[PDB]
Amino acid sequence: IKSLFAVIIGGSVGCTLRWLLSTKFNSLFPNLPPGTLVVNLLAGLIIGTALAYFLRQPHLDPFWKLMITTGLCGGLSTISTFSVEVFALLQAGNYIWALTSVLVHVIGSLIMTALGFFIITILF
Amino acid sequence: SVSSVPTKLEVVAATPTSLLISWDAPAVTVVHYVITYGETGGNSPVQEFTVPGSKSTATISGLKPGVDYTITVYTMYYSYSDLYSYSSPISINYRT
Ligand SMILES: CCCCCCCCCCO[C@@H]1O[C@H](CO)[C@@H](O[C@H]2O[C@H](CO)[C@@H](O)[C@H](O)[C@H]2O)[C@H](O)[C@H]1O
Ligand SMILES: CCCCCCCCCCO[C@@H]1O[C@H](CO)[C@@H](O[C@H]2O[C@H](CO)[C@@H](O)[C@H](O)[C@H]2O)[C@H](O)[C@H]1O
Ligand SMILES: CCCCCCCCCCO[C@@H]1O[C@H](CO)[C@@H](O[C@H]2O[C@H](CO)[C@@H](O)[C@H](O)[C@H]2O)[C@H](O)[C@H]1O
Ligand SMILES: [F-]
Ligand code: NA
Repeated sequence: IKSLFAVIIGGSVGCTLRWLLSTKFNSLFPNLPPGTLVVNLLAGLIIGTALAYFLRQPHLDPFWKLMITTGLCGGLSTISTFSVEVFALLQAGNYIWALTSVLVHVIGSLIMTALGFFIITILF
Repeated sequence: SVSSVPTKLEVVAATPTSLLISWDAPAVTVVHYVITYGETGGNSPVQEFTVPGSKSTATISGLKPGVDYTITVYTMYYSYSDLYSYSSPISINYRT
């Protein structure tokens, strides 16, 4: 039950942030909606920093780790919105931007996870 | 905030039995445009066809000479909140 509240609180904050950023900013650049991109890149960055940080202090409260990873990062990022965006571009005959969106979301988010991990690891 | 309806719908070339039309895309992901046409005198069937989302022109054929036609274009478009929906139409009248 304590773990459930961590997931719900973190998830609700992440989901809310994604909703606000997506509705506000996605229509600015419809070929690669920047709200959906930013939240995937940010979630990647956060999970990376979490990966490195939680390794250093393994006996810290599981509550904080669960709220941040399953909760926040999990609520914040989305494969579903990413998929329909790409699917719509594919149906629209816009192959160059469908390919670009897949590469920028996937390669970008993996790079952000690496950056988050290595920034904390370098910060000693 | 962003309109999903095309702008500046117009006839760019015409023969007695055909019309080449064009429009400016709305600033959204258009999956396809739907073009409708029928005689303005409201006693004839309206026809529709689609063009891909990358195209912003269309040919309308098999028309009758000297007759007023009502021509509309709307989009089937992707957006965040509404996923796939249809925009309102933009409409013109043109006499062959
Ligand atoms: C997504 C996350 C990315 C990481 C970004 C960095 C954010 C860190 C802010 C909080 O800093 C932590 O505060 C703890 C509480 O003050 C410290 O624990 C210290 O105090 C605890 C007791 O309060 C002990 O259990 C610990 O061993 C002892 O290190 C800990 O060192 C420190 O780092
Ligand atoms: C990323 C965002 C920032 C989040 C930071 C959160 C700050 C609060 C963390 C405090 O967590 C405590 O850490 C202790 C140690 O660090 C643990 O002690 C446990 O582990 C110790 C080390 O093995 C033992 O000495 C203790 O006896 C044992 O109770 C303790 O259970 C745990 O609650
Ligand atoms: C590796 C990732 C795999 C994930 C799976 C992706 C599935 C792809 C679905 C594509 O959907 C089709 O896309 C065509 C191309 O956009 C559309 O054709 C439209 O556009 C064509 C070219 O513009 C025209 O020839 C057609 O008549 C016209 O219907 C067609 O309607 C649409 O159903
Ligand atoms: F996308
Ligand atoms: Na998610």
